[PDB]
Amino acid sequence: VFSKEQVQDMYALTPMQEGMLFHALLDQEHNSHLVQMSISLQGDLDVGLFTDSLHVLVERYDVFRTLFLYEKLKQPLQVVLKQRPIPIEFYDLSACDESEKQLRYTQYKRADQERTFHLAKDPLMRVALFQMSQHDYQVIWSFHHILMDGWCFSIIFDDLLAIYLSLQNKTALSLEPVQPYSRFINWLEKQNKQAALNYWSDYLEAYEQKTTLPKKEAAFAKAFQPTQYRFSLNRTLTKQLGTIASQNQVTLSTVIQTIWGVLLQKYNAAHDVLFGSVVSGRPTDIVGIDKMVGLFINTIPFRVQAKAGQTFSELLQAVHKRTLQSQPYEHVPLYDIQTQSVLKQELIDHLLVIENYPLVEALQKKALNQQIGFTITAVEMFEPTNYDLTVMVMPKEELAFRFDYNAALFDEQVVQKLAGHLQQIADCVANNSGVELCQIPLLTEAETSQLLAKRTETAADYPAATMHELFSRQAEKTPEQVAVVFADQHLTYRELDEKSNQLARFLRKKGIGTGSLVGTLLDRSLDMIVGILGVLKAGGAFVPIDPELPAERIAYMLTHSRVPLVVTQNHLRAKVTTPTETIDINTAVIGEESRAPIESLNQPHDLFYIIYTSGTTGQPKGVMLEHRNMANLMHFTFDQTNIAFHEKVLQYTTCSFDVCYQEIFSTLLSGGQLYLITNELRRHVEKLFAFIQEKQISILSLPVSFLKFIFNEQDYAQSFPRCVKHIITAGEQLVVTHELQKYLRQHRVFLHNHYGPSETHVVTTCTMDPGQAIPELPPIGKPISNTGIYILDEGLQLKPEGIVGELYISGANVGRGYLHQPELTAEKFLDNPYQPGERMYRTGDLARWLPDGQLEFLGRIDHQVKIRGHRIELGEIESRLLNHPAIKEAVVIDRADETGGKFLCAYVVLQKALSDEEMRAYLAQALPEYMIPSFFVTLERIPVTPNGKTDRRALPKPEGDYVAPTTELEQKLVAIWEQILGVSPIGIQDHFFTLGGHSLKAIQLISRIQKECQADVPLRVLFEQPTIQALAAYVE
Amino acid sequence: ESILVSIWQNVLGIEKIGIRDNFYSLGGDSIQAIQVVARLHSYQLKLETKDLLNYPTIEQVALFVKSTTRKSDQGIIAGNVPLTPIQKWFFGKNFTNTGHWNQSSVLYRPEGFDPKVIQSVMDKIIEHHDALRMVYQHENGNVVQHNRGLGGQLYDFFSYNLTAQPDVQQAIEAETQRLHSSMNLQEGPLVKVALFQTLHGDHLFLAIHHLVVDGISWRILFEDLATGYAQALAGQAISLPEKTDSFQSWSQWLQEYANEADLLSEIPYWESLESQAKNVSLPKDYEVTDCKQKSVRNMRIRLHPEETEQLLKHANQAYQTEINDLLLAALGLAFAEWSKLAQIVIHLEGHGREDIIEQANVARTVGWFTSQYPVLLDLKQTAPLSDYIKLTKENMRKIPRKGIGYDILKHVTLPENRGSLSFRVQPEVTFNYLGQFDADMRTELFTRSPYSGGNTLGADGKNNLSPESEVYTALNITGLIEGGELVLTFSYSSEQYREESIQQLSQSYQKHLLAIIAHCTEKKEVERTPSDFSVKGLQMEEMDDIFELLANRL
Ligand SMILES: *P(=O)(O)OCC(C)(C)[C@@H](O)C(=O)NCCC(=O)NCCNC(=O)Cc1ccc(C2=C3CC[C@@H](OC(=O)NCCNC(=O)CCNC(=O)[C@H](O)C(C)(C)COP(*)(=O)O)CCC[C@H]3C(C)=NN2)cc1
Repeated sequence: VFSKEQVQDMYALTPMQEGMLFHALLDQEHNSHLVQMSISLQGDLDVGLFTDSLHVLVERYDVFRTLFLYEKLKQPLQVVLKQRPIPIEFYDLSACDESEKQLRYTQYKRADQERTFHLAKDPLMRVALFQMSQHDYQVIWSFHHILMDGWCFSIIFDDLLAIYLSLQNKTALSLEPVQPYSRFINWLEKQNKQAALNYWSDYLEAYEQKTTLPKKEAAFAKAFQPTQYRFSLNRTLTKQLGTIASQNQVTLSTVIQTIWGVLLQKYNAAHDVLFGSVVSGRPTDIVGIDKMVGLFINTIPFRVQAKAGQTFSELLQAVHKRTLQSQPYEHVPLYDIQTQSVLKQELIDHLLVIENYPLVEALQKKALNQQIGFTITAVEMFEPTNYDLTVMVMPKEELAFRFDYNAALFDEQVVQKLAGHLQQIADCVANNSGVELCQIPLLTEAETSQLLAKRTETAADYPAATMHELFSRQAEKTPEQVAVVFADQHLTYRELDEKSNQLARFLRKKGIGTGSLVGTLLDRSLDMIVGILGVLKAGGAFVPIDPELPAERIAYMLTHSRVPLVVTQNHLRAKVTTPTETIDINTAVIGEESRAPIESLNQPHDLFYIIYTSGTTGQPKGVMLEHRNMANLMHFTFDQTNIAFHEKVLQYTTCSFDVCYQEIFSTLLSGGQLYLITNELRRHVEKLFAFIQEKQISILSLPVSFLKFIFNEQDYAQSFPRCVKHIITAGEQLVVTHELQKYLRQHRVFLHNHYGPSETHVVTTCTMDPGQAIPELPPIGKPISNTGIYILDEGLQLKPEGIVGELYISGANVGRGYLHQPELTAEKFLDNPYQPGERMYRTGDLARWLPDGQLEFLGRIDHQVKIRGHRIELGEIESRLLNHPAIKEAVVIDRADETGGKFLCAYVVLQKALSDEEMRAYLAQALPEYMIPSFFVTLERIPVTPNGKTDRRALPKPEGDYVAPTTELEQKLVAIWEQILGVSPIGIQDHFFTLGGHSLKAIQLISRIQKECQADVPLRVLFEQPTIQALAAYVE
Repeated sequence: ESILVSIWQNVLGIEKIGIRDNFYSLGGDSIQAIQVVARLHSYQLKLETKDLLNYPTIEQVALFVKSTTRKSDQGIIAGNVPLTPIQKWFFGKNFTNTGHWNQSSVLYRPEGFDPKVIQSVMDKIIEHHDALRMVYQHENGNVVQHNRGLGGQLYDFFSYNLTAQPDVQQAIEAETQRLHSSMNLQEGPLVKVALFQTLHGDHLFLAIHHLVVDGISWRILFEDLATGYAQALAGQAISLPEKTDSFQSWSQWLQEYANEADLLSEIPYWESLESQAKNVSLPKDYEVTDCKQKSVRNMRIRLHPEETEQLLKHANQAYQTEINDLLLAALGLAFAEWSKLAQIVIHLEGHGREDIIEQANVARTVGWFTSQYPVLLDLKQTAPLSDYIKLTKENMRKIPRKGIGYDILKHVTLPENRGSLSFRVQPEVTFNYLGQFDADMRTELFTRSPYSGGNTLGADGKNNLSPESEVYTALNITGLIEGGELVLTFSYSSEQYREESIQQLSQSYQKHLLAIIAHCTEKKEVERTPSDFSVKGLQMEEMDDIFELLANRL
């Protein structure tokens, strides 16, 4: 029975034991709150004496006679009993058959790992002895994870053996007093806890981007299936990292942690990374602490950050400084350190622990020192693995790494490549200390040559001719066919060719040499196609001077281009502002000029085409292209996809932009028929539907936004002719709705989702899904013929598949430069290191190679949203908006507050009148908290930039009830919740995380509820929802 | 010094180490740093491993090596001393005739007490204990202490033969009373030594002014005098123990502590006392405003040896009390029966030398350390005696530190720093339990004189306070053990109470203390209380909740 005499003393839990008791009560989804130590002891141990020596050990330590009382108290307590004998089970198996011994042993050990300790009842240690053979004893210890860390066992077993040597030889004891853990409590009380938390709140300041490593699947379960991948660095490398440490005057542990930082910088891409170091939170300030048994071991956020040009030595010192400065405050529990971060619970997700002294060969090290009857001959330990990855490191003659990894979430190929990259970092850093943090390569040569396979596959032997000859070599094949039609009037291929010859001859007589530029201020009309091709047979760069644009920007295009001549119709000439002659294409002299061809002096590299665009910089950019670029793209388009002689193809896009002056030649060079929309009708979707009905258009071009918009006219899309077969699209990061999937499926449409930035060439990568189910955010695609897509870091170094970086585009699909501000050519263009002598163009787009070999799209790096941990893919928010049936048209944008802090926002057009909180609640079901728009504005229509992309800079920035102090749902339940929280009155169903609450309050809450509400309610209930009504089902 | 360099040579396995070398270049690590510090301790040097890691080079780290224990000063200290709380209380109270406010004792040695030996021991004992030379100088209209060197006249010496006088006792009484009045606090000896020779041997009268001694300092002085006397009488040079931290430095540290946050955090408790003590008021038989010390009568009650021995050895165990908790719970019931007050404020003297200053060592330091703190006792809940002893026991542990902070806040701390305090609880009842009355009778080399008479060191010292000084406490209560009997002494003015009313109080004390001894010794089990468990802030209702709850868990 119990009588009050048995309790020695009682204590408040230390913060570490609060951490473990929180865990052991909340995280009961698994049973392994337990450590198991398995030891083998060859020689002849004496069973009785060893059994006695364990009881003397339990009487000696107050820790081992602690029980933890928590169920109904004001506060959890330790309670220490003067006697609490732990179970010792002895088994003799000497007579058993060898397979039966090893079976019965392994069964017992596995059952022991699965049996839980009740913190208020069971003695929190177990021992079993197995006598194998006659001289081959084994012992299994297990203790609760709340008593002490694994390392304390090296103290405990030294006490045990001293007791056993005593009890055998009959000698009295030599053991020193037990160093009291209360001494560390008084020191935790001595430290200024506010100044400590303030330090970490200063260390974690710039922590926007949360670190990750690539996980095979989302964390759908906490149930581990551990595996261990272990590897070592060679002798020559392991002595070299020690030398590097000595020369830079840092510990070797700081070399290893800096190499691991550089890895986590090249994974991801960020110059700012954080991971858990594990620290023995034993302050040197306290006496006897290396012989003190208890939970001292703690995890702290190690945080490596670099500047762009920083050399490894400079980072290595900056890390050294940071770790020496952190050393005072490392006793602060991680759950307090987490409280100061913007990320809270999510802050750390893997560990890197460096072990100069493992438990093996510190426990086993005793051997020669004592005459005890036996030699300890293995020790193995099982522990609660808390994180999906732990990197162990053991500095030895070979630096032995061991990744304790959850094989549920890491592909073994991920872990294997991780080990190869970790060695290749170490190799570079060791061969020369001064190398930068860029230009350290990750890749092994196998993956280097694999990535350099992408440039060499998809090579092509295409004929790469000058451009207008290829139209000629088509018009000769079927001249009588109708080439172009506008309004209700058309040209044949012969007429188009002859009219082009007329214009070209006349332009050449007007002095157009092929290297010159000629403007094309022309309506989207038969004369305009003749314009383009005639200027092209004059050889010139046909400048796409869009007559719809305001006169000031047109004047800029004219003047900045220094153009000698322009081809126009008459009525547009009000927009001309320059010392320039102007060819009225209707002039009678052009009708009198010869229709026959003229001798081509052109060459494939000559200056073919120019474009001006919208942009982030103020001055028009002035792109330029060469004939060889069209040659390569056109052959790819024509031979590897389809446009055909019978196809009625719209030039469905405005002349100002990249796709328009490729969809044209894509029709002529394949022999199709071009239809031109009367451009006012291009603004009238209902009339576009009518036009397509009247003209039976069979191949389509849609801007990404235009494709977001068209299929919301659900009745017109139902009324749509079934003649459609292919859609071409461009512009970044298309959103596909399930509705528009249905409308593609209805007509088995070949959606060619091309991509490509206008300066390299108009497209360079391709996706299609004619029958297969389409992703809601379609990938970029494959690289096309004779192009090298690459992903490179700021050192121009490759980086491994499945990891993000800047997209670089190379091959035949690359312009000459920019026309003016020409050193922007040096900022944007380079010679490719990986195809020496091929031109290459730096996009600022973030992109990734996928497992299937497609490229994947992450948006422009200057636009990179990184809100509160998350590299949020904005298209998902738009997807959940546009898939909501009550929404027609909606847009999500990055906006900044009055401090400059970023916040998500949405602009919405509805199907019907409703309370907007309904669609906010729909997103609150469909989206995590970090990616629902912070606020919403509702509108009649969303305008666009004339390229069709929404004018986010023009759209106006937004601007701009549940309390329950006297309106209880159930009086007792809410009043108790208020009395527990204490800091404020509480709302009708107020949220504990919006209130910023913490785990210690949560345990005090549940333990109050257990007596004050009498609800036998799982603590998991409070971590599912803080909504107070949940208790009503439990109290009834 | 180069000890540290040789310890790097050992722990970093390296010869010919350069004088400038860097710990991390030498191949060091935190595992070597802890071993370096664990090595220096064998030379009695302490170094922080944190400092070794931050300053990785020989000389930078050597500038922060410290000795593993502080050496207290060996010199003849001198100069100014700040008035400590009880000294400033003494000069504040402004007694008539303040110079004659002494403590004294008379020693005896049957085989004689040779004059020149004791003079040489006095020369040493006064040179070594750097407080017995104080001078109080009344400069600028305050009082300022000055502690002075070997300026001569360290003590005042006299020798007399009484063997020729038919009444030895009256002769020594008359001359010791004559010595007491000669104290000058200004520029004169505070120590008066007189040697009386008698037919059965020699006696030593010591008188020392109360501003520089207390009970513990008398235990120090007697054992250092006995050691010096033995040394000189055998013949060797006098070697007294090592001087702990001198009273000057204690005063300076107490000035510097008196304004720290640690002390000021006691203000909510002493506020919670004073605000609750305000109206508590002892009845009197006669209203008289002040009385001179000659009006102090006293009377005594004695426990028999068997009941005393039950008290000292057995009766504590039933509640893990200290002796004081039982003597106070009896005083509580005695006031409850005699006055029928509901609440009473009793002033307790503490021994004063608490670990208030972390570096400070004071066990060998001579001076007036006594602290005064009030204790409010409940008399309301007196009915179930088992629960009244637990209440009284708990009060003594609830009191911050051991009350040393109260007098510092009253007399030393800066007057804007101390907030709500309104120090208006004057002494009315004062209590002090002396232990064995054996500060004197604890070495065979001499013994307490039979002739001590009115010159004793305790409460029954008639002579050491001026007859014309004022009675600063209405009732003064002291216990001591003599001959194994506990003797409780009640000192009171015969102008404020009549003898039959204090005889009531002292008999009503005796019955209630014998009740508490019987109760706590007949009770077979032990009942601990919340102050026994390391839970900071445990309460009775909660402690019995947890002891029900463990009985339901197990
Ligand atoms: P609310 O927010 O919900 O509340 C939060 C909680 C409580 C609910 C919960 O989420 C929470 O945060 N806490 C509990 C769960 C949790 O997430 N853990 C955080 C709490 N702290 C931890 O316990 C973290 C932790 C758990 C488990 C491991 C594992 C280890 C152990 C690591 C490693 O330890 C060692 O023994 N070796 C360390 C290195 N050697 C040392 O001894 C220290 C180094 N320095 C020293 O001082 C040395 O001692 C020397 C030799 C004296 C000198 O060295 P010099 O200074 O360099 C061993 C490896 C085993 C690990 C594995 C694989 N499993 N777990 C780690 C951390």
